[PDB]
Amino acid sequence: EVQLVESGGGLVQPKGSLKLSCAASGFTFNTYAMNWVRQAPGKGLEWVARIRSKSNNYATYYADSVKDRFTISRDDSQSMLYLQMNNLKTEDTAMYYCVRHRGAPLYYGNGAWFAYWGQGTLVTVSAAKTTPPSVYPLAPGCGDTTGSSVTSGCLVKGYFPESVTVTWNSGSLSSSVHTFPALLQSGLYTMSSSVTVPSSTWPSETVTCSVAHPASSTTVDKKLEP
Amino acid sequence: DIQMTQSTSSLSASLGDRVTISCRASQDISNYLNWYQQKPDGTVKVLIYYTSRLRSGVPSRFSGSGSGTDYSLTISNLEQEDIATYFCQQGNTLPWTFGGGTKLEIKRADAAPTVSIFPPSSEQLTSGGASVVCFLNNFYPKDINVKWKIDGSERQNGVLNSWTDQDSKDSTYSMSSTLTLTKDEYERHNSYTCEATHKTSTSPIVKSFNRNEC
DNA sequence: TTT
Repeated sequence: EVQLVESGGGLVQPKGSLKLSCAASGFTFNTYAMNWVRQAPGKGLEWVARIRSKSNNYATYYADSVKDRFTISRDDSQSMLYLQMNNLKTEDTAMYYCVRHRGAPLYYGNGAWFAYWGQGTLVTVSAAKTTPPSVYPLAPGCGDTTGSSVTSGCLVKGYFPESVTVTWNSGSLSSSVHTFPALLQSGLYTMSSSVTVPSSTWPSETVTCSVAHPASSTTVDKKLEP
Repeated sequence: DIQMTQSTSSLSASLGDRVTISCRASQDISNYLNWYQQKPDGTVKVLIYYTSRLRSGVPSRFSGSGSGTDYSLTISNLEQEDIATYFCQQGNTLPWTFGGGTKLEIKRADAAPTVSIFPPSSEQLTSGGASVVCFLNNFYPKDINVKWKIDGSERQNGVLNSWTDQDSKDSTYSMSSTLTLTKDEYERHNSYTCEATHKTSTSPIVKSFNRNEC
């Protein structure tokens, strides 16, 4: 199966620089054009840049909004795509997707389209500094009990930039987890996450939230307690 | 540049419905019009290319039509897994441009929220802050009101509410409500409740704790 | 990425 794994996203100041990478596998990288496509928060998709194959002399093309600031490039030996982003602006804030172009146009048509997409890497252009999250456990106080289920949670407060990931028991519990989108309050983000389990298996059995904020190199675990 | 317009930015449909999403280009694009699906989690895949060609592995319920400037994506017999935002894209001339997207919600039967309330952690209390949290989970429709009652009085200042995207398996929503106070403010009241008002009940769903029993 |  085709895989396109983006890396390199993070916080950068206006006018600064950042290089994105994409590791491709599962197809013959050197025969395809490659693209970057982006998506500003809560907005739509925007094509950023294209680089053609070696057979087409690595011809490059850019959207007007990024021309002369961004450079797309590739290393066919390592099946890698790159985007060097310079003189960054607030409105470059977006999720950036590595995208493989459609194949042979004799079969697939001349018109451009985007056949495979990565999961994206998030780029935040902002004057504000990295701030790691305070993590607090959300446990039911001593009180009434609904026999069937218990719902526990973790509050993730006052961080910048996005994003965080919360996992419950090292990803073993997935069904009953809800992830609440982060909201920006006074320059800092807050989000929460809940998990719901059979009330037999807790507190008897253990439940832990693990909170990663890669931008601040932080991982924090809260074991949840009565 | 060629402007792509999806005049409908959102709609709601039931399972089994025909959904039609349209796309207008500012100039003739010679049928080089493609459609993508973006799941709530951000995952993008191509559905249709060259107006009507179905991508290998994509279900046949997706079809495309059109010519000139006017195109449509049709989803026949809508399925649960089709909750997503749909985008058109012209590939006739650079820069290649996308429509603004059409977000599709899928209807289900009304469902009342399961409510849970949480007192501030000792950890936070030590730091000089007090956040009380209410979860309203697995409800439909999306519209819901949460009120915070401190010793019986409504509190709105310091409240932040976050809804989940629609749940891909059962079409429900969840919401979190967080009230943040200074620890000094927290300590000077005892009863903390969040009340959920929703179309599924004539009276609110209520959860509460008392500070000096926690 | 036909010639």
